[PDB]
Amino acid sequence: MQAIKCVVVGDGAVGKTCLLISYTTNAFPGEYIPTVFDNYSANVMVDGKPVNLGLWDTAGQEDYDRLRPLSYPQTDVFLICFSLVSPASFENVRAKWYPEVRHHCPNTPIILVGTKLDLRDDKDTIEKLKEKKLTPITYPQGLAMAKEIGAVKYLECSALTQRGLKTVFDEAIRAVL
Amino acid sequence: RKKEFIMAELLQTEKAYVRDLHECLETYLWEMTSGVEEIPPGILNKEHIIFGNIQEIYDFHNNIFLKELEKYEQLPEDVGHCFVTWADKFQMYVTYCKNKPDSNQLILEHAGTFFDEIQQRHGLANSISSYLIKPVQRVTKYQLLLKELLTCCEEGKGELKDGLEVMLSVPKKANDAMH
Ligand SMILES: Cc1cc(NC(=O)Nc2cnn(Cc3cn4ccccc4n3)c2)no1
Repeated sequence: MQAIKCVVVGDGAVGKTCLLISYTTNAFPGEYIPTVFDNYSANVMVDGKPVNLGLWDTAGQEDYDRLRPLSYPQTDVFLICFSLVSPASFENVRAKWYPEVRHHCPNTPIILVGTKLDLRDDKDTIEKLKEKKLTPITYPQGLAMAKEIGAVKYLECSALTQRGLKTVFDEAIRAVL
Repeated sequence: RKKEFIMAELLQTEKAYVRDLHECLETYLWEMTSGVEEIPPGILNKEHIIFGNIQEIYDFHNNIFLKELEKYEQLPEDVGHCFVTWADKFQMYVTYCKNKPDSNQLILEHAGTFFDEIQQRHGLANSISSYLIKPVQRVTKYQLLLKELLTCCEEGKGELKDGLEVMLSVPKKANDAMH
């Protein structure tokens, strides 16, 4: 039965660990956000065909440019992530994540994922951004970034509300089948 | 409360890391050193390259580090000192990281499905590759847990600063040692 290795990359501000925990437990962790998500596998069925989905976190490796690629070989699909309310994380898709993923894994599918969808319409978040002369990342910006990096899909989700969350991992599997 | 959640996670994930390395050594490694199964000429007597110094890393965590972390369970604000005390032991992650590419190519180019057969036979969710990335994950994770304790410990909290310093230095030294 088809085994799938999916690596999750992107800035600390994406909330990679929170994304993966909220997906696998079907719940925002809420009380306390764990820092540790250990390599995970589960059977999910997608378009009928059952599948063994493997999820690796990379939180903690954001500053270790030579250690990060130790996770990259034999990946089936990458999630390249940015936070919809961090413009720096979005630019880093282009400056940092795409270059090294493409360098190590030329022919591996990328899903572009915008996280923290629930914060894009949050007054306090919006104002905190306005005070730095920034706005949240909007849908067309992610579409444009997706095209620029060859991403097979651009998808937006909240770990908090679960909006679009299950779709991210469905589409990661469909990018492989 | 938050410093207690972080300490609990530190300990629970330390226990899991020890169980993980133990499983890797007593399945994937034991099958190579055992003499119970036929070893691809590609990898014969190259367990040194495949597993690097993971035995020595496991011995540190299993003999020393988990027992000493446990003694700091009720002293989360002091746990940075645990990392200062044992700083020299963490140097073996430099050796481990340096070797890991050679490990991965050897398994790719020369192992065929030896380890996949072992995985299936033992019924393991994790591949040899999943197990062998774990030391790289663990050694970059301690600094995240110490940063979390810093957001919620008084300033009787240079017993975190120095610990974090060490646990930033080790992964940077390991990073800087790669080709
Ligand atoms: C990976 C991921 C997370 C996510 N959405 C969230 O985490 N959303 C969210 C909303 N409330 N909280 C707690 C909290 C308090 N806060 C104050 C200011 C700004 C942010 C903030 N978060 C969390 N979507 O994807």
